[PDB]
Amino acid sequence: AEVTQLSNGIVVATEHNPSAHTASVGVVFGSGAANENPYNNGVSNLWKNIFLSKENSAVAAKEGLALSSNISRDFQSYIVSSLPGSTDKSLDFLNQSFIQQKANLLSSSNFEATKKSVLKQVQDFEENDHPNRVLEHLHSTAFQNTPLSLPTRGTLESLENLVVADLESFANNHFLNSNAVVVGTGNIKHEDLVNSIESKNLSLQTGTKPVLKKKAAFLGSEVRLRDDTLPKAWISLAVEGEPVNSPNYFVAKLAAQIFGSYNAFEPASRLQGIKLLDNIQEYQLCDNFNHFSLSYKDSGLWGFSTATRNVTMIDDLIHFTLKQWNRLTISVTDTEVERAKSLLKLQLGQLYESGNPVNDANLLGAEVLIKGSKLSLGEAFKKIDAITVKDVKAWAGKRLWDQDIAIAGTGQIEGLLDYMRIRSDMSMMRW
Amino acid sequence: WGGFSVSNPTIQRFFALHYLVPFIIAAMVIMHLMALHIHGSSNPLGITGNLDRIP
Ligand code: HEM
Ligand SMILES: CCCCCCCCCCCCCCC(=O)OCCCOP(=O)(O)OC[C@@H](O)COP(=O)(O)OCCCOC(C)=O
Repeated sequence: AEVTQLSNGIVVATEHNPSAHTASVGVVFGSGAANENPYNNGVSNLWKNIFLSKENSAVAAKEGLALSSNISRDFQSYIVSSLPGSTDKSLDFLNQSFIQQKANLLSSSNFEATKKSVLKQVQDFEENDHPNRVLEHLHSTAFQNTPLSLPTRGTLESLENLVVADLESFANNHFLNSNAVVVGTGNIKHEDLVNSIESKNLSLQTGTKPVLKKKAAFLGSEVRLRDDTLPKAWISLAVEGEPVNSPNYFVAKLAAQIFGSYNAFEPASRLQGIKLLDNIQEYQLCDNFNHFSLSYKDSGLWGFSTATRNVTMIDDLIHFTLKQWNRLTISVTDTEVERAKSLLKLQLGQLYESGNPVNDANLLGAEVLIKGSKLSLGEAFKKIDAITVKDVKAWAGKRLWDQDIAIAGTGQIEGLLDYMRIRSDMSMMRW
Repeated sequence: WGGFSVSNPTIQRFFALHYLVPFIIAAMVIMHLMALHIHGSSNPLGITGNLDRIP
């Protein structure tokens, strides 16, 4: 596809697809959980559910409109969807919710029922969803005392002390035209969207959001949440990685694809060309693992997550996995690098060429907000095809060899050994 | 003594006894460590140590 950006006072981006049967229109702001403090942690999660509340959604469903929203660390989104010949109504609804009249939504009755609904989501998340809350605690110890540590949903202790005035203060400082991108995906022409905006003289708020004092800093650390009543052990482990607008962005993504993802109960996942699986399958040390490479405006993370029921062989799983990471600096084969090139292109093709216009609106707005434009998928494939074996060794010797780590765990983790027995496995030194 | 006083038979047998017994001590030390492995060591507080262990 082909993107098209403009600036008439308002930044308008679009990605037309004539094959789609729908159209999405929305606005993406360049502020998220990393632009908050510990006192108001969760105020962006309440704006999501106020936008999706029942009396607001009822007004939309009478004209054939569906609503969505998403809160992350670096951005926030508010999308409206419609049939292709009804995109003029999508913009009017968005006009009387952000540019005008966001006081009818913050009434007393609408704010108390919404608050009670959010306190029950975050409570069930902390007691039932173990893989995702251990990955949240990883961000909280790795980036402690910096903005990138705060959870995106909020906490139960900070949510209870939020009143209406906290919602209005956060909007005056962040929902600004200088911090906003208007997006359009699916079956919508680029020129029909901009002329519709020019015929209304819209302006959210002018600009100059706050300054954000501290930068993100990685600290080697651990946090353990032991619970012997649960039936598994959930563990995550990472080093410091690459931010966006880094030269090593795609080299870190390719090195995670070398070790990849595993499911013990799927037969075809046991046959992948991954050397680590010859050690794990002898005694069945885990149920699943997945390797990630996450990237933000200021820093990143590189590592893996696992879940297991073999609570007596945890130390052999962590040991064998970290000995394969060492091979990226010493001994990594040309065959392993060509496999990972092909599967990474398939992974990026499914993410960017899905059918949903709502997913494409979130990717487009976040990219334009953070580098001014969007890289094509044909240009990204050429960068991936130009990575050599020497490039992986240079990246790993800087980022992996003899470097500090962050750890988080929950469940039956008595068999997870101390920090320094694990820190020592990051360098071979039988060498 | 091997005779009627501390004499040459006494000194020659004391040296041969003296080389042996250090090797009997080495076997009592192995048995000593085996009895420590089944319950482990104690601690200066005198309570259980199974809640906080390091390698
Ligand atoms: C060649 C002589 C000996 C050797 C090599 C030896 C070796 C050891 C070692 C390595 C330990 C574990 C670490 C420690 O507790 O310091 C230990 C513990 C112990 N030894 Fe010895 N030992 C010897 C003689 C003795 C003697 C003569 C006694 C008592 C009459 C004794 C009684 C104990 C006890 C009660 C413990 C356990 C202490 C505790 O866990 O609190 N050992 N020994
Ligand atoms: C007729 C009955 C016996 C027949 C054969 C019995 C074989 C003995 C051990 C076989 C069983 C091993 C499996 C575990 C078990 O249940 O037994 C414990 C073995 C003895 O452990 P340990 O040697 O006291 O360790 C004690 C540790 O400190 C390791 O020992 P280390 O200090 O390295 O010792 C070397 C020092 C001197 O040794 C010499 C010269 O003999």
